[PDB]
Amino acid sequence: VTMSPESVVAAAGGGNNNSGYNEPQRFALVVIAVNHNVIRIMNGSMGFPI
Amino acid sequence: IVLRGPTLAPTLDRTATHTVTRPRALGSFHSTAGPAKHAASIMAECKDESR
Repeated sequence: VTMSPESVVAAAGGGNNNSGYNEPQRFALVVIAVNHNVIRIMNGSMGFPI
Repeated sequence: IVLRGPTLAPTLDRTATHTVTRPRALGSFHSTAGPAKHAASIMAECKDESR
């Protein structure tokens, strides 16, 4: 991923009042994935074969 | 492409099914018995001084 000039200029402080980036800013990256699986129901019990 | 030992999850069996809870065994150790007995007292039918 590539950042932006707005992000790099807002990372530091210097913003005036009611600007949001008055204090130095920090960012974090989060990744979510969705996957398929098979659930087996038999003999009154459940579990993943794989 | 990556090759590795496939992950196999064991299944079947049964957990927490039809609780019975009957492990008790009767029996204990204490005194045996008591050897006590009594008679029917003593009767007395005598008078008139029959020698």
